[PDB]
Formats: sequence, C-alpha cells, structure tokens
Amino acid sequence: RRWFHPNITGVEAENLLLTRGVDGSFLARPSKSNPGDFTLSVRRNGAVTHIKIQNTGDYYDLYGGEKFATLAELVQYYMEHHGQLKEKNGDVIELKYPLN
Amino acid sequence: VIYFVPL
Amino acid sequence: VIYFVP
Repeated sequence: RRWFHPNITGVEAENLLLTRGVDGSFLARPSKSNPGDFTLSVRRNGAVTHIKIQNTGDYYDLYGGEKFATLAELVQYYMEHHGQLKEKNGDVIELKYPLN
Repeated sequence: VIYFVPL
Repeated sequence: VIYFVP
C-alpha cells in the first residue's frame, strides 16, 4: 500500500475518493459482498467505480485478464499498463493515483 | 455503490 | 484488455 485501506466500506471509500481524491484516484479495500476478499474503488469523471478482485488461493485477477501472485503485483500491473480496463463503450478505467 | 463486472 | 459493464 498505502493504496490499501483495510477498514473501509464501499460507501466510506466513495466519500474518501470524492472529498480527498481527483479523477484517476483509487484504493483497494475489503469486499462486503465477498468476506475475506478485495475490491478496487476507482474515481473517474467525478464518480466512483467499484471492481472486485478475485483471490482463487492460487492467484489474484479481476475475474479475467492477467493472473498475479499478490494483490500488490496486480495493482502495480494496472498502474503501469494503462488502458487495460475499459467500459464496453469505450473509455478507460485508469488506476492513476493511489489514495493513501 | 456501482460495481462494474467483466464481459 | 478487459471490458466491464455495470
């Protein structure tokens, strides 16, 4: 981290990204809907997008795409490789600026 | 909260 | 790349 926030909700992440973030700000947090797992909260166009991270026990990924041994390697990969996450239509979801 | 999910 | 939808 410090893009990793161990004790926030999706709501609390929204509030943080909206008040202390800029467009391209992001963080990872524990998932509500999958206990024990993680979710990326990403600000783009003044709003927040959430994306689940899968942990299979053998790797992490985004329920698709490249496989990683650790959450930090996942985050680094998508920070370094811009334009790998997209809406189907067709703007990019960029992890630009960790929110620490 | 709005989730995005892969295609 | 990965494409996403709500």
